[PDB]
Amino acid sequence: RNPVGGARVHFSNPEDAIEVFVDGYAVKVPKGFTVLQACEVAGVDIPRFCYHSRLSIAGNCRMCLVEVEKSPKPVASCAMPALPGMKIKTDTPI
Amino acid sequence: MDNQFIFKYSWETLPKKWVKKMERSEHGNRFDTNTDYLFQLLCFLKLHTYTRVQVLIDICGVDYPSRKRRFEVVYNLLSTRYNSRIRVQTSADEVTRISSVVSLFPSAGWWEREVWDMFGVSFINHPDLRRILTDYGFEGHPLRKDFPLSGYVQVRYDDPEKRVVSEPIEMTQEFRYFDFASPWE
Amino acid sequence: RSKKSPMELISEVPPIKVDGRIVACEGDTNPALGHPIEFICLDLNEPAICKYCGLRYVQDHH
Amino acid sequence: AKVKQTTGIVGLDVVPNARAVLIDLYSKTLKEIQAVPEDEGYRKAVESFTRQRLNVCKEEEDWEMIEKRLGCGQVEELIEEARDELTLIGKMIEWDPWGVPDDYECEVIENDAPIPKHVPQHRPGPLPEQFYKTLEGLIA
Amino acid sequence: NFTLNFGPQHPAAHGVLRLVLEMNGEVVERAEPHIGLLHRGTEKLIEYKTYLQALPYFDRLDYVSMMAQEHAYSLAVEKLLNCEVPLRAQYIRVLFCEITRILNHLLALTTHAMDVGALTPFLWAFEEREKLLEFYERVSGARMHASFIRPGGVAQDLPLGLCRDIDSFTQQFASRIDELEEMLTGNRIWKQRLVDIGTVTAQQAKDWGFSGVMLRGSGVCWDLRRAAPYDVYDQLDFDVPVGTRGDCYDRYCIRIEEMRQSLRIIVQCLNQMPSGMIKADDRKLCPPSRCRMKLSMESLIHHFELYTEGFSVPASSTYTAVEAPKGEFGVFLVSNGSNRPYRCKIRAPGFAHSQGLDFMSKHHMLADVVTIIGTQDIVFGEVDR
Amino acid sequence: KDWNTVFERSINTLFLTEMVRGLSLTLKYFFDPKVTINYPFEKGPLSPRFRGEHALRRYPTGEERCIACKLCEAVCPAQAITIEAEEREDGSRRTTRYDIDMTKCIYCGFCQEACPVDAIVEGPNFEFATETHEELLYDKEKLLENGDRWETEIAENLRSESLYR
Amino acid sequence: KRGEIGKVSGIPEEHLSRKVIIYSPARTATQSGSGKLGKWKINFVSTLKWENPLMGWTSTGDPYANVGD
Amino acid sequence: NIGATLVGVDKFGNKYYQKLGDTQYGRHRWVEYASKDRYNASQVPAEWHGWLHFITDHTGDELLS
Amino acid sequence: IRRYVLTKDN
Amino acid sequence: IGVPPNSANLTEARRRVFDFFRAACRSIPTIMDIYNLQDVVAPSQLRYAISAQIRNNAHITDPKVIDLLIFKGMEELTDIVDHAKQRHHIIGQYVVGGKTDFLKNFYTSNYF
Ligand SMILES: CCCCCCCCCCCC(=O)SCCNC(=O)CCNC(=O)[C@H](O)C(C)(C)COP(=O)(O)O
Ligand code: SF4
Ligand code: SF4
Ligand code: FES
Ligand SMILES: [Zn+2]
Repeated sequence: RNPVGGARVHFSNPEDAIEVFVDGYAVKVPKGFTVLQACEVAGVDIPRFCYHSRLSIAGNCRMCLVEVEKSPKPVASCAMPALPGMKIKTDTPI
Repeated sequence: MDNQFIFKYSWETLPKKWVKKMERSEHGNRFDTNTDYLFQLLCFLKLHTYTRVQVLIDICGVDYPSRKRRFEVVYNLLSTRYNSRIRVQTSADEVTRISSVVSLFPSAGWWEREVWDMFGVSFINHPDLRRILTDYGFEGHPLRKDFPLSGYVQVRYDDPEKRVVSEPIEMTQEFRYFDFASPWE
Repeated sequence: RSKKSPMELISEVPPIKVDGRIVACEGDTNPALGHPIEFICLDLNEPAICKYCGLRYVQDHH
Repeated sequence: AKVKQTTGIVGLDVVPNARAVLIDLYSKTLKEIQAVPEDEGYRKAVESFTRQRLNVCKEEEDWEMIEKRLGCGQVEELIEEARDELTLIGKMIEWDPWGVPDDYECEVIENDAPIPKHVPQHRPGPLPEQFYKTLEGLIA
Repeated sequence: NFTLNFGPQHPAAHGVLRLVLEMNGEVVERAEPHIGLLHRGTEKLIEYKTYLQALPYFDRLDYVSMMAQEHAYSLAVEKLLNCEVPLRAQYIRVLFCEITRILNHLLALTTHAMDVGALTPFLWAFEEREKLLEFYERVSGARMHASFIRPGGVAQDLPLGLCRDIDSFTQQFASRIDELEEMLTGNRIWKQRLVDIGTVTAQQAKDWGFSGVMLRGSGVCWDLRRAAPYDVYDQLDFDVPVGTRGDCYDRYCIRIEEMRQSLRIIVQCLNQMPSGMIKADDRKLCPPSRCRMKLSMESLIHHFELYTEGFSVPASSTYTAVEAPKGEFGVFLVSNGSNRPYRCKIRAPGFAHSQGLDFMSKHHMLADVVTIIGTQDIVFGEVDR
Repeated sequence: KDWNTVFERSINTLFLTEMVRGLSLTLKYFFDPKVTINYPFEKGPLSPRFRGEHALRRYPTGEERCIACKLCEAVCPAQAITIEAEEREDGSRRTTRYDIDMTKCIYCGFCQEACPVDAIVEGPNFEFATETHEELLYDKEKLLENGDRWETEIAENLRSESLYR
Repeated sequence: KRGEIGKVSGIPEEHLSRKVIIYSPARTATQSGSGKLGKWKINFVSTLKWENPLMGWTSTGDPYANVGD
Repeated sequence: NIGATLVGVDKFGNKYYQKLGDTQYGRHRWVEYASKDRYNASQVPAEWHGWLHFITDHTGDELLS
Repeated sequence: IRRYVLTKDN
Repeated sequence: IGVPPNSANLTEARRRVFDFFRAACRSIPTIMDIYNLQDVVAPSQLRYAISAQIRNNAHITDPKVIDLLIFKGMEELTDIVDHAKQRHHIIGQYVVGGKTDFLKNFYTSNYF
């Protein structure tokens, strides 16, 4: 699959590249990317109102909330950093 | 009788080299075959006892400019005896001639002429393949995606020439295309 | 009085006195026959204009 | 017991003898399906339903009983099916499509999107038992 | 033999009919109909319109049977959308489809009789035609091109007195049919001008793609309302008339019986019509109430999006056919996932019937060609889109 | 068959007994009330939902209801509406040009049911045949005149379908 | 260019010598969605339009006014 | 205009008549135009147009108020 | 969608 | 009668081109009588017109494209043989027919 909008991910080095499961699909992203950006790499486009790629992150609108296995409450994907082995869920009822 | 039975029976009985794509769903059981096996497939499906398809509902073309084989020809079929419908599709570009089925279904002549008129697909062994719908001397095939909606020529009466003449088109108000597509689709 | 344009006709209707800080304008006595509901904040000195009707609302006391 | 007065269909005429024409057509179909390869799906189905219909036409003399047991149209709609099957067998023999290619591949799409109940859907009644018996014969 | 031309420009026979007849003596040896005089590019114009915007195009296809085409288009859209229709809307759609069938049958029978030469039944039938067009003019705002049946449910609800007035109509339509039948059925001239004219066998009807009265006149009991039932047609009791000889007289008798059965279905629909809402509750596909759009934010958003972009049909393709008064009317709708149809073929029953005029008329008198043309109930709005 | 049946059906063949039965029906309809109407004097029945000549409505204060949202122009299946808009002197969103092609109009009522402010309506008028083509190119002034001339009937009709729309 | 399909298509020879631009339209700046991306379009550069001197409507004489859009 | 009731009078002088129907109707809502110079075929105001075409049961004098 | 692809499978 | 099967080589395409050209040549006398072209055009100017059309479409090397061109030409010939097309149409198509081009185009309009 291809990133949303043909976005180009620049890997500075192949060593620093974590792996996440956006919807059961293996995605390789650099250390520092957020859950929203990792979803953008995996072709999934998360709703957003307050997040702009050219502006600082401010999780106000709470519209990009997703599900994470090791989380009791939904996380703001725009501000949550991506961790290795993290399983994101976007289309779930939560 | 039903989509669940026809699918399995045609999977077993039909020769394998004819059909190359079989969809079984509620929208319709389709068969996709090469253009050189279409006539054989329809003759088989018209004469077999458990697949007595004796009515050809219509023949239509679909234009896909992004494909190598641009045009998709669809044969909607009906079996009155078993109360079932079968759809058979092939693919052809602008310069290949596909086999005609007027021999099996006599009604296929007018839909084949309409397909040739609208898309430019020619049929082998058609008794008379001439345009059926467009005006006499019409140039171009309107139902193609690259054909402009209003066409290329316009018709008006010329008083000095004392006849109805054809002129290049010139709209007093152009067609306004409204782009309603959403980025969140 | 066809010489009066609708702008001049709507500029002659005196503003409606409202006691509260906010008023809801529907455009007609029967809600279903007017325009979509419009809530207008009366926290200024000039009369507040409805963006559908053109009617002006001004706060009554303060 | 009496001869059929009318078939109820324009163009289709009552055949005074239907147990004598159907038996011959089924015998010809069974004798001419031999040239098709044994392990082909067409031959098994054609040699199954033709065998049953031939037998059924053999036991019972009257056409009413034949119509009842087969339960699939009139005998005048069975004679035309037998003749069409003979024609199809001939066309299969001359075309010879039995050769399975080495590079053959087929995409079997299975869509399950539901459709509403009020939408027109073709819902036939259950088929006669041979339409299934031939099916398990083909699967096996 | 010489070459003959019937172009009747006057609508005393269709209006855009163009037959090129090869006559040996008084017989005709071949009939070649030249179509395309009413080809307005409807199929291509559909691809440039929204699914809602393309609905009125189907009113003008078979302009004697308006509701039949809208019903088929709506059913195709619902099939591609998996949209459930409320029971009251289904009953209304069936009721108006049967009213449309009665209207089409009346116009066909009496326009055919006028071509033969019977002037009286034409106006007698158009009186009842006016009475039924009144019912169309009440529920919608148009006498003929009523965009009433819509993909979600139906456009809007019924006025108060419609059921009572339709019942009053049905109290006397039986006697109207009886008088029209008394004018023509027993008459010896009418029998002599139709009996053994235009005979078609069942095999010919199946091969040439005949449907409806053309197919059922040959003995084939094939009704799409009983073979592939839609809406609430499986909850209503009605018979399917079947011919015996296939001539033009059987077609006329079946056209009488079908209209009587449509009266029966109308009565049942009136008696059994339930209460409830007339559209799908999924407002993502149907317009909100005018009181809700002016009071709720989400209703206003839905109204705006529906009346600018419309709904988007998921990428698929299907063929849906209904039992139009002429025969089997089918719509082959292809969707690419956008708000506009990618392709929409209209399968007109009149196309396959006018194609078969060549073999029905062969070795017939010249004066029998008009009867052969009129018994098929052909309108050229659908023949050439 | 029976001699009686042969005699009975031979008499009916010769005495034209199935044509007298049609003559009697036609004659009985001769002495009957007519159903034709004097069109100039009496008009045929209509419905409050009737879709006739278009009209642009205005508020009772004298302000036009049209807010230049162009929602009727986007739904028009015939592309018969052209709207030009700008900010008025008061800052209100109003139309400068609002013209409808009555030669493209198909009188479907989509514009009437898409207007969120009930500005554009199809009045009960159906007698507006013109002698010239460009008299059928209605503009904002013509539509507003239609709305002012048919205001009471349009208001009564819109009141009638308040219970349905 | 092997414009044989252009010759057997029916397009007039005048319109077969047009110069077109093949491009992929980009995302609009007023929306953050990226749904209308990845599709390629042919721009015929159809700019020859004027104003109707009766009602102000936009007139054109170019058949490829909106085909590519 | 015989055995009929005059419903009301118009500003142009047009007179509106009504007759009672039982089962088939006919000549129950018509106008006697005050002019005879070809009558222009369209002289009914908006308040009387609805009553004439059976759109509304209000006469037109009541529609004014 | 279950778009599995068949093969000669010897 | 039926549409011929698609060709397999350029020789068959050339043979069909020659056959169609001969058919058009035999069709010349009929047009001179159906339309009053007697005192209008010489019987060889039309022949040269068809020859010129064939020659200016003679750079095609695809047999399928040649077959489609022949089919379209045959359809046009059959239409002209019938009274379908108007008289001036064939006369409008089938008749054989100073500073700089750029400067004249510049004086005409900005859109070349
Ligand atoms: C009134 C009559 C109505 C109809 C008139 C006709 C209207 C349509 C005219 C046909 C239009 C076409 O392009 S149809 C004909 C188009 N087909 C070709 O041009 C084949 C490619 N040409 C060659 O191979 C050679 O140059 C060749 C010229 C054969 C000879 O040269 P040699 O042998 O040395 O090789
Ligand atoms: S009635 Fe229909 S066609 Fe006419 S302007 Fe309104 S939307 Fe357009
Ligand atoms: S008439 Fe209504 S829908 Fe049309 S622009 Fe004006 S307010 Fe909008
Ligand atoms: S985009 Fe607003 S919370 Fe993340
Ligand atoms: Zn307001």
